[PDB]
Amino acid sequence: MADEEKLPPGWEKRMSRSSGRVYYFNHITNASQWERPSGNSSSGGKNGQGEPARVRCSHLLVKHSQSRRPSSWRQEKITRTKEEALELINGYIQKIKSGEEDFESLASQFSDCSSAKARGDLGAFSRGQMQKPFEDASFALRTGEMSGPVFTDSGIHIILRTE
Repeated sequence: MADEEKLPPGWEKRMSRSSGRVYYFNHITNASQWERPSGNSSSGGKNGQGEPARVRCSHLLVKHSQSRRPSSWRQEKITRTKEEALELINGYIQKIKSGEEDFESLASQFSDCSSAKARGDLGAFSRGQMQKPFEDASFALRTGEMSGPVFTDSGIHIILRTE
């Protein structure tokens, strides 16, 4: 939302490897900011629906050889790319849809990598705080209505509304 990849060429959104801070940092002046250049904007949010304050969201994340520096944990080798990745999640739904293996166990058994630390999950999704087109997932379904493969972020992924 006017603060990620929809800004003018100059500041650009950046991160600080040390804490949970965030800034763009000028390229000419070399000055640090507090995110959001506000060089040409102000408002532009809202939608027009129930307007959910917040709802615990969860994802699996497949990850391929298209992202930045491929690294998992149980297999430091990803050459399947986003071409043959539609043959793992598609069938995985039949495993969670039956509740036989459940998403809980299947979470601490694969998940992805980083999110596969807290029992395959993240936490409460408030105001998004993540891929705009992704966060809209947990806010575009009912509590439990897990969405299949979503084309966004960096490949194919899934988002379920875990309340």
